[PDB]
Amino acid sequence: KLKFWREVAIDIISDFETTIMPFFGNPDGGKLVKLVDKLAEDLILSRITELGVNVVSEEVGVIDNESEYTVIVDPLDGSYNFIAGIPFFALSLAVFKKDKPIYAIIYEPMTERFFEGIPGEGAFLNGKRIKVRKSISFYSRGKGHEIVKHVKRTRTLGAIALELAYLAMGALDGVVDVRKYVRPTDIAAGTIIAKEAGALIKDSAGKDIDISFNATDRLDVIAVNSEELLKTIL
Repeated sequence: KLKFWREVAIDIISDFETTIMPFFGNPDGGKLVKLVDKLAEDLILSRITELGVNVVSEEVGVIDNESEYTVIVDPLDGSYNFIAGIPFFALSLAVFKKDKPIYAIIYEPMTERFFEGIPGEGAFLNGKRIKVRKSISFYSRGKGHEIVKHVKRTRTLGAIALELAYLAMGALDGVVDVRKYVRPTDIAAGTIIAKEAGALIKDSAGKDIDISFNATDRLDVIAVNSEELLKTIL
């Protein structure tokens, strides 16, 4: 049931609103152990592990329960932003039945936005169908900038899970990250939601991105609006 996973997500969101939101903009959440990430991780795991599913997460690697279901957890996407008081951050969950994704969510606390990625139903924001529109996020340690000089404007918001959700919403045309920094724990839910809304998510090369069940893989995203745009970038 989706009904089951939706309910678990709402419970986590609710918990995050009361327990982690107090720490928005607080410098003490940046104490090394990063503290507010650990607090967020603990909150989610204390609910999720009870269900006896496998979990993958940057702080705990893979927890194997020989379970049919796998939950990829990003407890706080946009960690630096959250601590600094910059309003770009999200919680995310991607739920797999074996190797097929069945449910993904991104919740954006500052806007109260509930993004849903439901295979064989498409992408939703607060219940209402969303789809990419007919301007890009750009991350690069050096590469591109044949890109900069070739698009109307760029954004670099510091929460890549969230930027992908903006694409699925039609706030952006594309998300382009050509460092090899991003983990599947970052991009999983955002890929599912964007793909389900019409995004084309490929890699540095040009072949489709595949979501590994680890917290170690280091990736490139080229998630985009259209064939024309994709070609342009490649």
